[PDB]
Amino acid sequence: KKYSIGLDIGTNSVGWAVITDEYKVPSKKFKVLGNTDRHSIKKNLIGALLFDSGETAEATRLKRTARRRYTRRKNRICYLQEIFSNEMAKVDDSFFHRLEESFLVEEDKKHERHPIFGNIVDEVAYHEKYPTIYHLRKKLVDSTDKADLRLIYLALAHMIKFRGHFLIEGDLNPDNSDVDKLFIQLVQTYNQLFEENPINASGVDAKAILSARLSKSRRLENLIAQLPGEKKNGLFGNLIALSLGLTPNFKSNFDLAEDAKLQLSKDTYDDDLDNLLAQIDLFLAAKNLSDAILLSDILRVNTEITKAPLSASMIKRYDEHHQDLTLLKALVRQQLPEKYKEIFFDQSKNGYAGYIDGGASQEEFYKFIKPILEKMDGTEELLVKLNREDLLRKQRTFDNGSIPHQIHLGELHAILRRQEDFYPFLKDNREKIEKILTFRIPYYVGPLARGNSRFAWMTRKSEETITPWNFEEVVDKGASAQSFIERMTNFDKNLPNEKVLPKHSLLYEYFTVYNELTKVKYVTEGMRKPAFLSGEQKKAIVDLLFKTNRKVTVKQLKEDYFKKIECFDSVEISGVEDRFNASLGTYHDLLKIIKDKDFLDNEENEDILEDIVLTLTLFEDREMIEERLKTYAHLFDDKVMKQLKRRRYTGWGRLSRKLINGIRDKQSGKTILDFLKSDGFANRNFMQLIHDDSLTFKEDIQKAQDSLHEHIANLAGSPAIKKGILQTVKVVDELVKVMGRHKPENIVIEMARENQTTQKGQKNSRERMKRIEEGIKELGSQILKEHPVENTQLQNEKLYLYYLQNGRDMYVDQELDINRLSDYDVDHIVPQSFLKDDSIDNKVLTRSDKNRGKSDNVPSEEVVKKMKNYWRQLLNAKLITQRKFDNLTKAERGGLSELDKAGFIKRQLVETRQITKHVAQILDSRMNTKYDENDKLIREVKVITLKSKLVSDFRKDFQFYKVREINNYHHAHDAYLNAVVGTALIKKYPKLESEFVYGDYATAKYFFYSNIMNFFKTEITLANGEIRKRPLIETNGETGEIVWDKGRDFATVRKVLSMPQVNIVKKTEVQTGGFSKESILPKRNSDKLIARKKDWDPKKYGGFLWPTVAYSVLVVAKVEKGKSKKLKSVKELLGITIMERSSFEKNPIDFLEAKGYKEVKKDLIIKLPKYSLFELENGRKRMLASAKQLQKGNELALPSKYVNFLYLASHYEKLKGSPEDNEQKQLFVEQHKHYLDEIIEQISEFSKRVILADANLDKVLSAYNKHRDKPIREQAENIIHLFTLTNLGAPAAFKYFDTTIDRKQYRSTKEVLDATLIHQSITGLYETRIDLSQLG
RNA sequence: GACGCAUAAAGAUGAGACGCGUUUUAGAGCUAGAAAUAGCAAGUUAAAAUAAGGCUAGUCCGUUAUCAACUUGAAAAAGUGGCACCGAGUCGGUGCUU
DNA sequence: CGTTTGTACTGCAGCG
DNA sequence: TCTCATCTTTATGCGTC
DNA sequence: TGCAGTACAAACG
Ligand SMILES: [Mg+2]
Ligand SMILES: [Mg+2]
Ligand SMILES: [Mg+2]
Ligand SMILES: [Mg+2]
Repeated sequence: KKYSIGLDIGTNSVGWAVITDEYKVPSKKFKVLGNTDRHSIKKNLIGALLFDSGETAEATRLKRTARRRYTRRKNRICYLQEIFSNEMAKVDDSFFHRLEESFLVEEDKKHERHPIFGNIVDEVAYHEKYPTIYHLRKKLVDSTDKADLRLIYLALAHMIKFRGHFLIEGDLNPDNSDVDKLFIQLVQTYNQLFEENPINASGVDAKAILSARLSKSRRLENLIAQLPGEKKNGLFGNLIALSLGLTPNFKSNFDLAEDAKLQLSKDTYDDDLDNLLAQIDLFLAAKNLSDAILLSDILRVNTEITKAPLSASMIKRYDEHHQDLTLLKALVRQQLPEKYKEIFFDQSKNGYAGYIDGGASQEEFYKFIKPILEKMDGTEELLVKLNREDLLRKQRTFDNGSIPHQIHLGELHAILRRQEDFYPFLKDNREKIEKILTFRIPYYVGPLARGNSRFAWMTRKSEETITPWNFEEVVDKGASAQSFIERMTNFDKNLPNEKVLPKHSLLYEYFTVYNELTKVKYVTEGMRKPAFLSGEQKKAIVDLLFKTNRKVTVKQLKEDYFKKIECFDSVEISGVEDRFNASLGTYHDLLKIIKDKDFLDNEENEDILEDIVLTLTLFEDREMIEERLKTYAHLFDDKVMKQLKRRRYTGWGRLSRKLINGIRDKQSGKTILDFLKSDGFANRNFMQLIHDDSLTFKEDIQKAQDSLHEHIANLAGSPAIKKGILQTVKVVDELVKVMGRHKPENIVIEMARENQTTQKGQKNSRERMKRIEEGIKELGSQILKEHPVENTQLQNEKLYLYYLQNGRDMYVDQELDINRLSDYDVDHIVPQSFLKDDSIDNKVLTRSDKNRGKSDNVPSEEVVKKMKNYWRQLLNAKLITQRKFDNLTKAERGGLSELDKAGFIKRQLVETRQITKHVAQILDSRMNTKYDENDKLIREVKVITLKSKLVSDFRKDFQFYKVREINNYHHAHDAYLNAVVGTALIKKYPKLESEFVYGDYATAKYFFYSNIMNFFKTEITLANGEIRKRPLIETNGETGEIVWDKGRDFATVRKVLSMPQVNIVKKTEVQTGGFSKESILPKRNSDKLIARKKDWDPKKYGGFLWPTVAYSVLVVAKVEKGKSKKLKSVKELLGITIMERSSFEKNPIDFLEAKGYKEVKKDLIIKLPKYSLFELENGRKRMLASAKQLQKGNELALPSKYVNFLYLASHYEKLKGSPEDNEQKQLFVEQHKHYLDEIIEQISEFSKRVILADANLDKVLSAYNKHRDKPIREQAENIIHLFTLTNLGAPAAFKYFDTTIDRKQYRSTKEVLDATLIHQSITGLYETRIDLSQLG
């Protein structure tokens, strides 16, 4: 009467099995509804539920932000048009209309078809006179004539529409740069400031450096070889400070004005300049020189005097494009005329025609044309350009990602300065246009909604419509930025109405040091036993060395405290190993700035210091930090305030101020921190205080502490875990409804947790800085001597990757620079568009252009040749992983492939952990509802939580082998075995219920769970060869009850695993998502195209082509078809696509009449979602997949001897057993060689029954007969692929040894219009069978 | 089985920007030609759209999640389905019973 | 006698 | 691809219910 | 892994 439930929970499936107390799986007869005559079904209470994996919300977030950027960009253009409109009315009234409607064909355009000037001669002359928009922009920048207002608008609109990135702060000005001679201006400035006859007769300037990659070695050798300066400050120490940073934290060289720290032009370099402005302009040339150098790095324009450097570079690309194109055409004509059409006309290939008019990328074009240019004669210049990636460049390419907004801003400023004289309105609102360009909504303000968007936390000072000119006056940035952090920080889990403290807060750090320190035990020779510290001793320790050293080690504690204070010869310290996990880092940081230590020691200012830390943790805007901390002006020096506004803190703790220092025990009056600081002789820590009954903290916590779906909606985190948790709770609820509403005693849950030895644990969690140091010391670079770093800083992903690449780029043989890590990027080897993989094995830090050129592809094979040696050097220095090396050299082993795609992604295991961990507690709280006053919760239902290692070892040890590819019964079987072994362990070890039952309470731990399964074993083999004989019948021990009988229980289990009928049910999901695959196909004369706007006929404009069908609907109606049209009765599936689901559901009958159906019977409309199950002759089951394709739905019940033989025949040499066990398994394989032909007969019979792919069956049998003399291991590991032929799910394609049989998609939803429809309940037990033959 | 701290692996949710790509149109093709065509020369850029759209009209919102049937309820959500045994090719058979 | 339903076989999917 | 911010799962170590 | 396309051949009117 009593029973249990086992669950094997995964990401895309949940398994379930019900067992009685003798491990037998019960079975029952069930009623089946519907109009069919069949009235009862026998089903075994074991099965699996399968569903598509829950998708995460990143795929939605990316599209949503993209839609926001497009919405804001169109509004930028509308703002510019609104500024220009009153003047455009004078010169060309319909010009904005012609631009706006320019996508329409000529017959639909209301105005003249030529957009800009509106007549043929003006338009063609304009395109002759300015071939590209950059010609126009350079002309406007460097011309003083009144230009056409339409041309002005086009230049400004182009600049605003494509405005470059904002990653560079400040006023990086091309206008005060772009001429590299300013080294001479710097040296006469050095002549003015430095008086001991400084060098003015200089040699080679920084041009020789800007020719190649910027480097300290190159720079220093150039400066020494061309400038033997009297001071290394003058020749090196100043010029780097105008052009680079200084590596050490030590002071700079011998000072001229002040010897403090010097650095590159950082965000605080202006306050750094007090080393000269408070002492004495050389450092005024710093901005100019650095901007000129870095802009010369960005752009290949130095000699020209033009004020538009980006446009100069683009026009240079254009003219070199033209010259090299003419030369290439003439050359290919004069040597290879036969290749002329292939290169310059055939746009299907990667020739020049495909590179311009077709879709071939620049890298594909280069790899196509390089063999021709190498074969041909006279193309050395072109080949050199190709190796420099300059041959036939486009103006707008992927490389333009590195152009900053300041260059566009400088060009626009020059344009408006030029044209302010002729048009007054460009001088009146020049600031308005400039703000239209340069404005950007801050990341902490979010979408500017007005209470109708669930993502918006913005709050506003007035109800005005927000424009970029009044954003600062309208949006309350203070409250908005505060809410930007407060809306995501976790509440205190004990006190749910409190926000947690910053992790670097002073109260938190005092809590942590005292909590970790009040439990340390010391012992001396004199006294008897270890005891805790006294309160005064704790006070002395913190005030002596925890307030005066950033970290405290055991040796520091023992010599520095005990050997000098309360002097003892030697003391042993227990409770800490070598160094303390706690620290006072915030206090030390504020001691290095706030020189007044007694101010930090004071108590009345604790609220002030907490407010300071709260501000530094919340706000990171510089002005905002000043606005908030400005109330502390009278407390501190101005320079102190200057240093305080530089210290950024981040990260929030797990506790609240009220919990750690606010609530007081009414008997005593102390808080938690006070009890930690002094509690006499007991010295309880935080938990031991909050759980001590004698204190009011426990009751104050307890007193301070709808549907299941609504609780799930309350649960934060991933939206993917919700599907798994909700499905498994629904399955368990269905089982408890089936079994007479009696709750099971035991529920077994397969946790994916694991135990490891402590050596493997500390190896796999070793310090990241030590990981870097080992490889750096191995390959012998001086990078860590040059650039010190601490393991806390290495949490920066890019700094991590910089050190793992030994400072050098990986795809290109160029050194990186720490100071400009923003200019680089973190590249996935295997791209995001292919496979979700963010492991550090899959991240490489390269230059921006190389990553963006290497789009959605593994590294190119030329790159592989260039850097296979360096990657081998890193692997020998074990900075990279062997998996990282295999990814990096992927191009040699075939490149991208389905072998790479197929597998278990690292995300699914985290998904399994999260789902299963939530399911444990949700099942405990759902089942166990009988609270009590004697004890809080009566454990009516035990939720046993087994680790997967136990059940897997059970399978490996009793030959109940698991093979994934054969069928989907294995989920139900794993659930069944989990239930068996969990109940068996609880019955056999009632003294060991407490570590398995959820809700009761390291090398030893791993050994402890190795021996727990010994009682199942008949014999125990040790390393010494001894054996131990166990009794055939096991007993409970202290109670004497029989639990596990190795005679009959194994027979029962082996009987269950050979069961043929198991309830396999696939979830009937109504599809939702994007309306169609996003590729915009060109125009054709067909109606399968989807119009991408309501006004654009796809036969003229092209559109999307692959629609998703949300759910199919069965219709019975009349259609008007024939040579002479007549009404014909017809019954077929109609696809409802997602773009059109809402329009259907609003009015079904009218919609179907609009489709052309007549006499639709409204009652017979059956919504058939995806995966609906039909049943046909001989039990053939077909799963509906859309409205046209059907999926396979039967499952192969392969016998256990065959399954076990297949697994044992595979893995033939890696059996991991003793030689004798391997030999006996091998001999067993030898003496069942006939099982191969047996299994082939099984596949043949099953496929002829239900798969009905006779051609592929014949091909597979032919392959088997022509491969039947192959080795047995190869034969088994290739016959395991044939089960893809009968596997449940979508039709698929599979290869036997060489013969590749392909996909046989069943594309004919006519046979399922007469079948029997199976509406299956959530578990697969309760069915409803509608006979579709009798409808019509 | 929980929690604090430290180290670490792999992940998650939200925001602010860039670079492209695609589609249609603008960029007069010329020459011999009845021409079916072929020769020649051009080629790089721009506009607009970038889920159809929605209404509270916001410089907002629109791909995550929820979803057997049936009796119901606007829906949230709740209710509905005999048992023993003998057997096993996707479940059957026997016997009881409402 | 003329469609047009039927397999078969291939080919495709925006991105850094 | 870049920038900024938060939370989760787990293994080990120390201390606890 | 559904949908798209290109081809061809039955199979009814
Ligand atoms: Mg599994
Ligand atoms: Mg979904
Ligand atoms: Mg990439
Ligand atoms: Mg733990």
